[PDB]
Amino acid sequence: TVREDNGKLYLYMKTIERAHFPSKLWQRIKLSKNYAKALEQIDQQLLYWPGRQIHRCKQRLTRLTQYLLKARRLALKHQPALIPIKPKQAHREASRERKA
Amino acid sequence: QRSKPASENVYLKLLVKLYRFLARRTDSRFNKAILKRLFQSKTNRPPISISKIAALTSRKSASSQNKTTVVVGTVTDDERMLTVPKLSIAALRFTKSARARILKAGGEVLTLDQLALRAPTGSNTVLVRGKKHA
Amino acid sequence: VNIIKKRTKPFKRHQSDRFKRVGESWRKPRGIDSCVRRRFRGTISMPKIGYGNNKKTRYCMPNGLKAFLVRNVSDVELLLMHNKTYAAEIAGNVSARKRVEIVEKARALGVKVTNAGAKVRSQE
Amino acid sequence: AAARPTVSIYNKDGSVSSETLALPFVFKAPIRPDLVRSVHTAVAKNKRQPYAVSEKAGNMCRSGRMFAPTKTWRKWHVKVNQNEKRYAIASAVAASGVPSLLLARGHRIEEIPEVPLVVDDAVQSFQKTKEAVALLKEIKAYRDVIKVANSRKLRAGKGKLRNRRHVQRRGPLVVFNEDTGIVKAFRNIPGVEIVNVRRLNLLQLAPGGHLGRFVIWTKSAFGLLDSVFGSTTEVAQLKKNYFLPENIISNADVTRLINSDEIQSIVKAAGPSRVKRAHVQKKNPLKNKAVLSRLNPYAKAYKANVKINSEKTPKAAGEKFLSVLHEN
RNA sequence: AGCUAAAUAUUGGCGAGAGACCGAUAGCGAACAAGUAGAGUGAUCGAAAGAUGAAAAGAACUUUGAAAAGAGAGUUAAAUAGUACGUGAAAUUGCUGAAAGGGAAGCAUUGGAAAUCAGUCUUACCUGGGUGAGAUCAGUAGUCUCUCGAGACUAUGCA
RNA sequence: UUUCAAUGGCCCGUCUUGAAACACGGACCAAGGAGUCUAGCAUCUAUGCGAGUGUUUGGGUGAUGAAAACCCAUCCGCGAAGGUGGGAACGCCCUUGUGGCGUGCACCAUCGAAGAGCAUAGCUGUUGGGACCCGAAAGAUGGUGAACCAUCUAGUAGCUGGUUCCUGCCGAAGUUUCCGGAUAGCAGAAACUCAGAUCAGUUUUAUGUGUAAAAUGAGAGUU
RNA sequence: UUGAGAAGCUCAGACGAGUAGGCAGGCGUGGAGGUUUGUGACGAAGCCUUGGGCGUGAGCCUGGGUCGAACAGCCUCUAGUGCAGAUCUUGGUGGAAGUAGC
RNA sequence: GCGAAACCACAGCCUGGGGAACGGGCCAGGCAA
RNA sequence: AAAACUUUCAGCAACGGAUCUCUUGGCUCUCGCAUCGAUGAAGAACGCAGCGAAAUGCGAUACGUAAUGUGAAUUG
Repeated sequence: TVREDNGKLYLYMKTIERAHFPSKLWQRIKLSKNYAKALEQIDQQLLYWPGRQIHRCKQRLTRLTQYLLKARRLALKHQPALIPIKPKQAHREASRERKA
Repeated sequence: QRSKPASENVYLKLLVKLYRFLARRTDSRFNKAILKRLFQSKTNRPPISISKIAALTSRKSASSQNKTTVVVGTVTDDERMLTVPKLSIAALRFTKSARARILKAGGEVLTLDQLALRAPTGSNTVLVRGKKHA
Repeated sequence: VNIIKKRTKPFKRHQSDRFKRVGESWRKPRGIDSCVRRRFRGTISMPKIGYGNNKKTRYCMPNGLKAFLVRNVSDVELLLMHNKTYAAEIAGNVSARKRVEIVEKARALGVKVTNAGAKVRSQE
Repeated sequence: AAARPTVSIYNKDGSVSSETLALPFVFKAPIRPDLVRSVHTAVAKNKRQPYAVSEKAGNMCRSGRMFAPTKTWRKWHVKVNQNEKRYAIASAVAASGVPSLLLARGHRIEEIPEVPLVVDDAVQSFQKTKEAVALLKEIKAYRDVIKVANSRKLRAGKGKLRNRRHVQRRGPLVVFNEDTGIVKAFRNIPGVEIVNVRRLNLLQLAPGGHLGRFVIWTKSAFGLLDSVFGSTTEVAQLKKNYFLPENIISNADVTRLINSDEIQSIVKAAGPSRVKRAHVQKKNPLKNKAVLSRLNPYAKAYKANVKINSEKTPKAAGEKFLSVLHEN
């Protein structure tokens, strides 16, 4: 699988021969920022794996990058805050006003 | 009609999964027959005794050679007969008394999965059934 | 494959309009001489399997997305790879605190939130 | 059935030890989610108390006798054959060694060094619950206890009005062999249940009916597993005449059975996984000229109209035929 | 002719622990003044009735009214909690606004009209250069956990 | 959403009746409200074991509810007391295919004379038990001042009224025949054997309207 | 070509009345063991509302208003579990009616 | 001024025909303010 | 045709007390124990508080005294 950890997409892999040791089960490697080099990394690491399995990892790497991109652009723009609404202060101010 | 077992033995839903593939991807009638009988109820699968199997392989002209008897169902023993002959048997289940008696004096016992990897097409196998009347 | 429905109007119970003890939930009329059960003219319709919608369109909102109920912010993360077909419905009891955490996370994830403007208020 | 011959014993400090134990025969027994369910289903009705109404006290009348007065002689306890109970519990023990069925039950064992998790006999001599937390945090099993602590909600509904106030998950299970202070060490740790090897309980190895409770064996308890359950050939010394179940199949991995050479070398050809749609539409041979060529490899050369006249047409009519035609 | 422990019973009495039990039309007839009021010459029969709020802070005071009460005003997080007190549903009734209203109404289809909500989004992508950067990059130097190299970092330069 | 315009639509449930006609029950709203609990029997399915089978009378035991779990001694219950052909499956082929040669399960024909249960759980059925819910004067015992009260009592019913959510599939019979019934039939549900085999609210051909042997169709027959 | 919840995916054709009755899959309520490292004073449950949706349907999800302390999705266990009727029980409330009338 | 009970599916122009009453609802009609 | 009256829908106020939440109550099972009276019991009546409406408590030593404790509250 491909899942991000603090702004960096890592490739997590497990094998049958490490399935009985939960601590050391998931070998992890780091995928580079260059998208073209990222895909060469997946193939040279997921090689001779089923084409289905390498297919799903590339999609996730694609779909995770678009997440990281969107997280960046939203930070750049000065998007509005979302100050919530309280049902107790709204009521108390509604009653105190009417009396005023 | 019957195309899904009523059972919930999870390993019988793996045995059927093996013989659903074999039945539809080979031209043998042994597989199409085996798959059908993996669907049958517990009532329709009678126990087949060891002595009845021993008589069938060593029947008339004998000449047992090394044919493998295959039955879907248990294979209970028969203490009423002392000398069991050499037998290769495949079945869903054995009884600990029977399986020891086959193993101790003669050949070996097999499950339906070990027969398939040896004779996927039913190659030189006797497919028997127990007495249904009961 | 567009979102097309075989019927808009709901199925109301027969005579549910006349009475108030009679609920509008559809109940099959089992009356032996019931002419409305007998499918006469001027009567009401009745649910049939013939009214089912396209199996590639069942559960689909008019904009093509299927509603998906996210309780917390963990749930909004797993819609990372189905954002083009599912829309993160926010549960009704999720507080305004976590409600913003769900909407801000879902905005960057790329998924569509259906009730993103509930109990909250923007500030510039 | 070939799997993982040896397991490694972890000391108090958390470091592995050079000693090892052969994986007990019980840890290969069949895993049966249906059989554990229909046994836990029964065995869980065995600590029930009877309830009823006052026999002295129709159904529709206010202050009336409700239909069918609840009667204390209802069936409260359900019988299961012992060999069904041992099978459901040998299966329950087998499924506690498979890490997947532990995560899939909700156990936070993503950092546990090894499954089945075995410690040495020094854990049985603990005295203080600081020590158990000391050990748990060096085996990285404390994630389970920190999960259960955060999961301590208040019950939903009229249960909490009935001495059933709180709810929470189930933590790790510590299976010991001798009581010398382990039972009073770990017990206050939320969720952590301690049960002896010789009296393993299905409500504690298959809670909720679901297989795969996280068990933390000890070395003395693990070594007794070969004697409390037995083997498929020998017999448990402690359970008389009891042999572990024998399965329907040996190799439970079907995809290996099917995708092996010994089968894939004899199957006939392979069809497509999805067959393309042939004749999706019906095109009229008359209306469409291209479909006509598909069906009529003659329509290219017809020349239907032919001049069979303007060649001195021999007017043919019998004179007597005309006479009988123009009569009466 | 006679006695005699323990093993056994237990809708009562003295206490105790629990429950996949009922949750105020239920569970006892009784969650409270419950065999209580009340009914019956009598024997007997026999109910209805739980919840302001954290705290009473239970509404001073002014005013109108014979009072009862009302209006100001106060307390409170809130009086859409004011002792007719938790939430306050339906039936049902009054006021207002709306449209409609030749012995019914009623609903169903199709619209129209009035009234009102559904939801809006060019914006990003790609490419070009410059400018400063950083690092998963150094013809680079160290530590940590793993299994040479795979991670997390700490310097240092930004090719 | 309200309203209007055009087209429409006899009050619902029960019971009755082919059908209605009906006669009933319905002022309105909320809440309560009726196949349940249990022992026995048989069936189907699931599971464990299998010539066996069943720990829970009881004993051992259970430090973290200890009425759970776990373990087994002596009984006991229920079981246990040969050829011929057609045949499932397989092999050998070999003019291959076609078929033959075989080996022949379950079983059926024939001639004849190599045990399959036990236990648990479910489903449906049936018999009892207050027995789906409601409704018939009671009667008896014992009391109170012909009357009245309390219990036995969940006394009695072929009858009356009612019996509660959705969709999908199949779907009769509505009556022969003997005689309140056993049959049958229709519908299913299972197990079988065959389409190279039989059939048909069929039609012809022809022999003497019946019978027997061509077309038109459909796979047909059993338990 | 990624389409192995093999209980999946895919392809083709015909078909669709229904009482008695037979079979199957589901929806909903109270509580029970497991679970969601679930929701909740930044508002649970409930309630109303011509707000928006989902399902053939039983039903479900959500917005707003009230509200104030609990609750739920999923897998199984379980039962005092689903109402329009019973001249049904209990409570409430109308027309009749400001009528009979006093 | 003090104030019920009974009753209540819902209503209420007929004309005819509407086969089984049909008029209290259906169709032709008039009426319908 | 507007008003009046009749009708539907919405707002608001009454009316009603369902729903939801709980709960010093009920029911059910298990467990331990052995204890009334002529030395006046059970029951009943009349009394009694700095004031009690019921309600408990108490007996002219009356909402109790002695004694052993606890150690500063009763509480409208």
